[PDB]
Amino acid sequence: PVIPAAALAGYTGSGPIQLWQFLLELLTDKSCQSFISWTGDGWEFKLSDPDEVARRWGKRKNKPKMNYEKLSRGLRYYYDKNIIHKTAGKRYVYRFVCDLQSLLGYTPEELHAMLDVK
Amino acid sequence: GELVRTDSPNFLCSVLPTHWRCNKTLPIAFKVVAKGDVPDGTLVTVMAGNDENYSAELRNATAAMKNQVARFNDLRFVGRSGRGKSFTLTITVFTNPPQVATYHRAIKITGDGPREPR
Amino acid sequence: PRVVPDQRSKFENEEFFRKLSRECEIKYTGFRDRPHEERQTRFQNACRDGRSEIAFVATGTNLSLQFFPAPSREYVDLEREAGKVYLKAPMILNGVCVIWKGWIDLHRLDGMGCLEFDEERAQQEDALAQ
DNA sequence: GAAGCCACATCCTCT
DNA sequence: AGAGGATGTGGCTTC
Repeated sequence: PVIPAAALAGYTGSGPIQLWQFLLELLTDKSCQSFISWTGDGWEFKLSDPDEVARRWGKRKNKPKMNYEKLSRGLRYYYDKNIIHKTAGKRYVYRFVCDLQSLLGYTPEELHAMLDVK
Repeated sequence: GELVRTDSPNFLCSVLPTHWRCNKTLPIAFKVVAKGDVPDGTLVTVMAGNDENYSAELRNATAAMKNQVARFNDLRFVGRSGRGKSFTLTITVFTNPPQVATYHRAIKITGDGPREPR
Repeated sequence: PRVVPDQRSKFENEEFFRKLSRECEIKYTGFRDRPHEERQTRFQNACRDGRSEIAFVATGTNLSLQFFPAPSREYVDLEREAGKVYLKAPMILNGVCVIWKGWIDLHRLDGMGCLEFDEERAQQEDALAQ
């Protein structure tokens, strides 16, 4: 947990945590790097193991039936709200389009270095 | 044919739910029927609003008159009417001059719409 | 029955009209889900065509306006006070021949307006019914 | 507590 | 693989 991802993203314990804030929480946890990580290109990340992310998402949401199929539908709902977009052509690769730099307080390069993303 | 009187002595319209979910197709296709005589092809448009929403967002609020009947194919209400409050329909039959028939407290639109208590 | 017999009274009595007679606040309802820039070019260009969507904010009663009698410098005016538009258009509202009069700021896309009975057209129409 | 508002969770049709 | 429509579900806030 390099930095308080969900915290700086607006999450305040009040009510359920949102999917994008959850994914951010995973992308800032050096340990969750095997199934989800930054591609090194801005705020673009890729789920190297969709099923593992879904499982944890389900677990954090108490929705055991949850699978990547359902999770991706949550991401697609972000397209219009301009929070996360899809990288056309790259399988399981998405990108935050909101102002993460303001929320997190760090720039992509900085967070990558901090998270030692190769 | 379950029609209802409108605010105009020359027009009638089908029955609308008292409460309904926004962007949700209606249970029965909306219709506008002219008492007098209206030339086929005449356009008919619907609009809504009230003190909380001066102009609700609608979908497919246009129809053509045929045999004194204007069939609105999948008219949807997107704008919300407010807690407890209702919308005021404004039907407009484009003749020369154009005729307009209102219908106050026509329908209430909300996020969830009809829903059993928890 | 394109109109109601008590055309004159129906307007001088019923609340629906009385509250719309005063200089009520009006506003452009068109394309409310688009950049203000667009709503401006759309509203004006449409006015030059003799039509526009205006609603009485207070009561929330919307209306589709047709700026013509029965291009029209007389009704859709764009002179008086550069930047404004003093539109005008008749119509049969709830069996009551009336006329719409108001103005809108070519930038703010709103303004004031009102209604008023139509002696002449009411008469004519009242004749067609006999 | 009802009645709103949200962010999904589920299921599915189509490309 | 992935876009997006339809509709229900549980957390929370406002009336």
